[PDB]
Amino acid sequence: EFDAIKIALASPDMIRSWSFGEVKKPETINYRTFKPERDGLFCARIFGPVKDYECLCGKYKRLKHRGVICEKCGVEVTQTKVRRERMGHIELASPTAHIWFLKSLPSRIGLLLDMPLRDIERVLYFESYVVIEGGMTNLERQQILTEEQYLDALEEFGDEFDAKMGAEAIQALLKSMDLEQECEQLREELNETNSETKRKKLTKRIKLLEAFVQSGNKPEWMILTVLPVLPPDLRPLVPLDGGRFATSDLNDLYRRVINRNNRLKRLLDLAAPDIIVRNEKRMLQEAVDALLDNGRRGRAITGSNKRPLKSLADMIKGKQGRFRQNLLGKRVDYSGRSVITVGPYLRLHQCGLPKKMALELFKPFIYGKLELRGLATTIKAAKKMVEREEAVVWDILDEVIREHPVLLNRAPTLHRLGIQAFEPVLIEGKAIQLHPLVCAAYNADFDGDQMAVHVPLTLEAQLEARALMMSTNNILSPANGEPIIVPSQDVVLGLYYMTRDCVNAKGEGMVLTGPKEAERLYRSGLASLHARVKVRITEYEKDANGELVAKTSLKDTTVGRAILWMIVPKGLPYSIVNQALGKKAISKMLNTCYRILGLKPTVIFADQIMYTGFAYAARSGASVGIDDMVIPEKKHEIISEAEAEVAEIQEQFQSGLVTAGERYNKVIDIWAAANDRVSKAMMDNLQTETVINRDGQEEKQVSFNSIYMMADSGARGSAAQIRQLAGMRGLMAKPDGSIIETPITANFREGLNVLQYFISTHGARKGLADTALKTANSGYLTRRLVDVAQDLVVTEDDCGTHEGIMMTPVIEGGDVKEPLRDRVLGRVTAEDVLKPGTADILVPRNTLLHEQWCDLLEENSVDAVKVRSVVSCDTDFGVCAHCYGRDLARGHIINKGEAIGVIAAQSIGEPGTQLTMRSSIQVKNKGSIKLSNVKSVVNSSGKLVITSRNTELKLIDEFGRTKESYKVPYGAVLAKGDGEQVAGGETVANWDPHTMPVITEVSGFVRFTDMIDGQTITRQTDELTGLSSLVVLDSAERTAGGKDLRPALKIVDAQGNDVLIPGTDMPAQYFLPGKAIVQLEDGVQISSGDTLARIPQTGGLPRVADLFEARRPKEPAILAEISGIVSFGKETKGKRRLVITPVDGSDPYEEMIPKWRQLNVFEGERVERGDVISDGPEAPHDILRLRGVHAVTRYIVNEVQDVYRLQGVKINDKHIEVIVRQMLRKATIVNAGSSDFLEGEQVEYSRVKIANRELEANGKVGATYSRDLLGITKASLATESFISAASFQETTRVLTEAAVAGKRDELRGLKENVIVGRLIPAGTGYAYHQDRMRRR
Amino acid sequence: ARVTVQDAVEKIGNRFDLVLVAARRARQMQVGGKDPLVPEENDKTTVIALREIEEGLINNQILDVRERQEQQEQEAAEL
Amino acid sequence: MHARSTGSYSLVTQQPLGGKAQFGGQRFGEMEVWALEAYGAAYTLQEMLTVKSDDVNGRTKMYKNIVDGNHQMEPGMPESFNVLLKEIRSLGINIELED
RNA sequence: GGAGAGGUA
Ligand SMILES: [Mg+2]
Ligand SMILES: [Zn+2]
Ligand SMILES: [Zn+2]
Repeated sequence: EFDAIKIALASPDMIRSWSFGEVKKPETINYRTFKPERDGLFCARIFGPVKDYECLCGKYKRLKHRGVICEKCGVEVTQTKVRRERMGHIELASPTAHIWFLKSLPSRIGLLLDMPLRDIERVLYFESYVVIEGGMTNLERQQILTEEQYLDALEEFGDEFDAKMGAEAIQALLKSMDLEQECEQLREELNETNSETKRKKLTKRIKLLEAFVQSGNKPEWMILTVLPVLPPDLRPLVPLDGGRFATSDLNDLYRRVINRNNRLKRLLDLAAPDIIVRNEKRMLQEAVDALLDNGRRGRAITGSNKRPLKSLADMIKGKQGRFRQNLLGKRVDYSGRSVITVGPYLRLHQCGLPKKMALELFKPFIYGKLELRGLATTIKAAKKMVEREEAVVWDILDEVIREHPVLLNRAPTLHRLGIQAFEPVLIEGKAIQLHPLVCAAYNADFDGDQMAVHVPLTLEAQLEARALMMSTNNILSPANGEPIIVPSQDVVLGLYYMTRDCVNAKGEGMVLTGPKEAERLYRSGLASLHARVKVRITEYEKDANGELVAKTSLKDTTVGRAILWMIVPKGLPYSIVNQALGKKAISKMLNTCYRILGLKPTVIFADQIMYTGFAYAARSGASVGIDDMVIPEKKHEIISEAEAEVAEIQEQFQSGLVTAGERYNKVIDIWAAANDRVSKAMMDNLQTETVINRDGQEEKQVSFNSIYMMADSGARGSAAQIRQLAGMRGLMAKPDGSIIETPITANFREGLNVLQYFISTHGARKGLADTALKTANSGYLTRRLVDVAQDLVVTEDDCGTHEGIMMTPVIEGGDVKEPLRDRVLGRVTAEDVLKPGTADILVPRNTLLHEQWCDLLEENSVDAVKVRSVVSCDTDFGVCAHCYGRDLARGHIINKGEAIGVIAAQSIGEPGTQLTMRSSIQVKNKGSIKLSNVKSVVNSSGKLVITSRNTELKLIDEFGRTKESYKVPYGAVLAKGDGEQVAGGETVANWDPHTMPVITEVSGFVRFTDMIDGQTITRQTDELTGLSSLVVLDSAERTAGGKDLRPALKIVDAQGNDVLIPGTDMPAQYFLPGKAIVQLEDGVQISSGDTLARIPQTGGLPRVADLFEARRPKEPAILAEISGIVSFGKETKGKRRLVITPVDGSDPYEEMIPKWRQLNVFEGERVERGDVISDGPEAPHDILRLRGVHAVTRYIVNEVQDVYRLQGVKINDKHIEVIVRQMLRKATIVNAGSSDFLEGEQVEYSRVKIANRELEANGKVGATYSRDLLGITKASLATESFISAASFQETTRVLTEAAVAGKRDELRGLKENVIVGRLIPAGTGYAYHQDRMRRR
Repeated sequence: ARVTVQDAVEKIGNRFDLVLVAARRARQMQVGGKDPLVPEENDKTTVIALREIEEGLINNQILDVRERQEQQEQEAAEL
Repeated sequence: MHARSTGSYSLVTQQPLGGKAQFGGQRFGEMEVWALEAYGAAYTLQEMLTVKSDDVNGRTKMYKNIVDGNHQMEPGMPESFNVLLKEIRSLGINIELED
């Protein structure tokens, strides 16, 4: 029906139009006869009848009289639903101001009338007069006055000038203004004189003004004159049932304001003294303010318990507001709640269900089936029958359940898998059984976690469940292709124990004719479950085109492995079942099985895996005993030695030979060494303890100690826990982060003494508190994240572009942190790659890089690839399929319609809980050395000294693919040149990390040019040694005498003329800065590359929070704003000044630099844009504006993925790239051209992108935009749809602005569609929604 | 019994329109007085429609053809 | 262990009550809405937050349909949205639906 | 119906 929503102001006329009467009495209810009052706050004649088709006086009480009114009550005989839709109005004796439009921050009234808010508040609160016109006299349009000022002004100038005080005066001012005329005047004024801050102020004011005329709103409407009132039913008066009623504070606010209004009415009738009416008007204004929004004034109001009342402005804000409480999340019928148990006998696609809950839920279906069977020819008898659950009803239930899925949910549902469909199976219990494998997906322990049950009613819901949410359809995490049904902890133990081998077990060396014989032998007990035996088997290899070629062989394995092989499906290599089968092995096995034989074989194989694992784990009887905690024998000796070692250091400090801090550090170091030794010793003594005769004399093997089996298998616990159990549990850190010198030397097999346990308790409490706060914050983070990227849906197939990004394997100075093969897996190419047979088209330019092509790349050792990203897709209000890539939830390209944004947000947000809250180059491989960004010279020793900063060293292998990479520090000596051969362990470079030299380039004399002792330099000759030394002073250190001169040293020669820079015609002179200590002399030879002088020198979840929020850093390492030569200007005006000058372009750009910044460059250097001028963090906004988009996005993804992988969590880059695309969704105009956009306008990037695009089809020139980046919390607010923002936080701010703008929402986003409850244009509903869109 | 939908998705490689076409068929079957094309085994209508989709004898195109044909028959049945 | 098929109804907003003390129903929370959005599931979400909870006439006729063995629904509009609309209009804001 | 206190995952 309706399509759009419109919002604007309301004139008092319109308010009356809505109204169905006027309220006049603050009385509500008689408390003796519970009918309402005559025309009180509740009333029938105004609102409507209380009972359906019932006159209040009951003169007529039947539907026959529908339409008529009573003559005793004037009440309309009709339904009582009218009592939920009728609105009354209140005639306010005096004008009053609307609180929102006053303290909006910015205040629309304030800046509109252009008065400081303080003055306005003074006027409105009856403490300062203000002239309306004040013409024909000394006064101006809107001069203010105090009280004495006002009386004096009227005394001296008792002429017609008028100065009022309050809402009436404000209303007169507003209504007495011409908008468009002021608009013209203000635009002319802002034309120039002056764009310093008046630029911003005038632009904003003109924006508001042109907005006003653009809407059909009149400014004076901000001043309330008639007050609407809510329908009575929406503020119902619930009885407390003790003969009294509840509070219902809204009604108290209403009665209070009514009392003020009537009191003022009386006083005005009586023409009381002006002081009294002024006080009462102030009181009424305050009451109105409280009603609209209590608390924004300096003092809220409370009835009892000192708790502020609930204003209308409170019914919307916060979690309890309607949006987030009843309008976005709701309670729902047809639901259940219970505890959960395992019941491992279930299939993966079904779950247990109690009889009682099942019977309760499906009651309507039961009624329908009973009536169809005819056993109950009514609903009441049927209800009776089900109420007493005759035996028949149970088979009916079984019939109804036959193929009806249901939904299971766990409370903290982070990611998509947190809720899933299942088929039900009835059970005579009261606990929901649950197939154990899904527990990992639900992250659901059985320590008493509860689950909730829902049922899909309509047919389409059932089909959606079966075809999308069935458990068997969700096996790969969307975050990454990794499976998500890993045999978690017990089955894995069983399997690992199965696929082991004792050196000499019962029934060894014999031969078998197939796994069935192995099973029979083991069941008869004639052989141990794991002993080496040769057995014949048959592999099935489908290398042919979908043709399973069988091939037999006689392998040699252990009986347990052979028995296990019976389960695996046809097409797999037997080698996959020939190892110890750790957890990783099982996961990889499942992954490969799915990748080869599709879906169904994989799931059935998993079920059999689980069954067998449980059976044989139970058979194993692997228990834990105290004897298993084997303490290493040498531990005591090691500890004693370490203690004796500590003693000598303590002695050395006693004599004072050593300081305290070094004592502390060495103590810690030796303690760590001893602890490591103990750990290693116990681990060795444990893992290989088993020594067994082999039927020869003796041997050894891996151990069967239950603890080690559990640990190595990966079922539970890393090495750290077992170390604590057996070995000393290391050092503990005290609250402030310090580490206690004395470690805990006791393990848990032994008992800790008091103090040790005390310290450990401290640590554990720290951990627990951190966990609590971490989850608390992570919830908020993810809530923010999803809000900003909920509108994005793939809606196209191909946008038809060629831009992309060069995906390359990540290097961190060290090895490959992640090979290229996994960064590009499953993303279409932009431009075809050419093999290193260059001119060899290896792949097409628009093919999907599935596994085989990745293998092709790997065997061809490709370095970097142009891949189509999502940040550049040319689709408007969406993204074409190719720009995205594969689904990553199933092996094929993404479908058309998917809501990728939401799943990406969920994938990013879910893992947050696991995070934490609070010299020389030594190459190590033989290969070719290569160097990039090389601006270097040869020094006196023949080695190579660099003079560029971003110089980078690569070690490439013989084939030619890069293998290692390292950052070259500035001014580092290098043994080699470029393109040499290095040996493993060959130190290739060295440098000083401490001080900064004044390295030169060429040999010759050095002359102290423009250096006079007294005002430029000081003769601070070294006294310890006696060599010549003179120090150039800083600006502050130098006296005023030598400020104008610029000390420098120009390379000279014997003849005395200046030497020339190599290559360029400019003369060579190093400008010595302040505090330039020079030990050289005048006219003295120095060789190439020599220091002429010397000058001295978080990662937690909040890191991600800030980075996505795009908050600026503490110390922003300034960058090269543009290219060109650098120079200085007026100095020490609190800071230095710098000016850049292009070779030819203009050069108005200068900057003011804090004195603390150690600029590495000098004025004599021409520098290109982007180059670091200071050192430290970097601001993304400048990165964008100076290096386009592909730079900022790459930086962001690198940073975030670094943080994530540091903790060991796998996430695909697409989910981040989509976020970035949303982040940078805006733009700002630089030049309209033939467009129609004002200059400073910030406009949606899409609108301009299509406007210019179509204008060029005409002979018109578009505009010149410039993209922009915003924190998510800002971008989510600067969205076309205002409802989406309103459901988000700070409803008042967005809503007031939108109402003033008179915005008009069209509802094509998701969240809003949810609000109004219609099919989402995302999933299945996408087809219908697009179809309906096409219908118009 | 029905445990997977992989074959149906193979017949219709989108996984969304599958739901809609199956729903329309099952709606014809349940409230509309129609009959199945596969021998049912005491199974509900949704699974039956899904199996029909699986065997490929019913897809969106054939459904459009059938609805148009029966519409023409009804328009020819009024006389 | 608790269940509810169809019980009472909150007064100001027409939704199922909460808590075991009353015969209330569960709360389909916001995160679960997100999760359903993540799947392609659209119909089920729409029904769950339109006819199973809020729209009076929708659920009445749905009850009749279910009794009559005809699984179909008529969405209509949530009442709580009208509640929000009236509440906003109580302020000086004139808000409404277009054509 | 709303407040406050406590408690579970
Ligand atoms: Mg638990
Ligand atoms: Zn009457
Ligand atoms: Zn694209």
